[PDB]
Amino acid sequence: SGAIYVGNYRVVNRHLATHNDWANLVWEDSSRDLLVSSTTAQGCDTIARCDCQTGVYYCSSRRKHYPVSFSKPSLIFVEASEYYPARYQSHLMLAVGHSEPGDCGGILRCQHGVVGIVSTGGNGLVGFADVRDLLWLDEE
Ligand SMILES: CC(=O)N1c2ccccc2C[C@@H]1C(=O)N1CCC[C@H](C(N)=O)C1
Ligand SMILES: [Zn+2]
Repeated sequence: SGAIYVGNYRVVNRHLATHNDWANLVWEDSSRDLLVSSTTAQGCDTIARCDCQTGVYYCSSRRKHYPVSFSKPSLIFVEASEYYPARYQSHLMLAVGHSEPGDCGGILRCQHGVVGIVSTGGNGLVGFADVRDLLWLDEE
């Protein structure tokens, strides 16, 4: 579990969004596993606007932050789960690292701010949903 809090927006994994997130929906994309809802209180996270390929992510199943190298956001096949059928997820970045069910939502950060959140895992790989292209998160 986990979310990004920037301005009056809350960014969560779409498959973990609550019924209340849907009532307060701003934008969602099933193909990216992302959902953004509106908030009343202003948040303090800064979104990275860069092409960094190295950063640090939080792994809740280890209670540890790990430094990683990660691939550029791309269209990657994700096996069927209880949340989605087998499909290509877009804007996904992979790193060699640990992730297990329950780790989604952990933040991936570089020197510029938040890059994305954990969205996939298994087989010694961890996948992050990129948020750096969502320029509108920085306004209104
Ligand atoms: C590490 C982790 O999150 N997982 C994992 C790991 C090891 C074995 C199985 C899993 C399931 C789960 C995972 O990858 N997803 C289930 C939730 C939705 C995700 C998506 N973006 O489509 C896919
Ligand atoms: Zn960066």
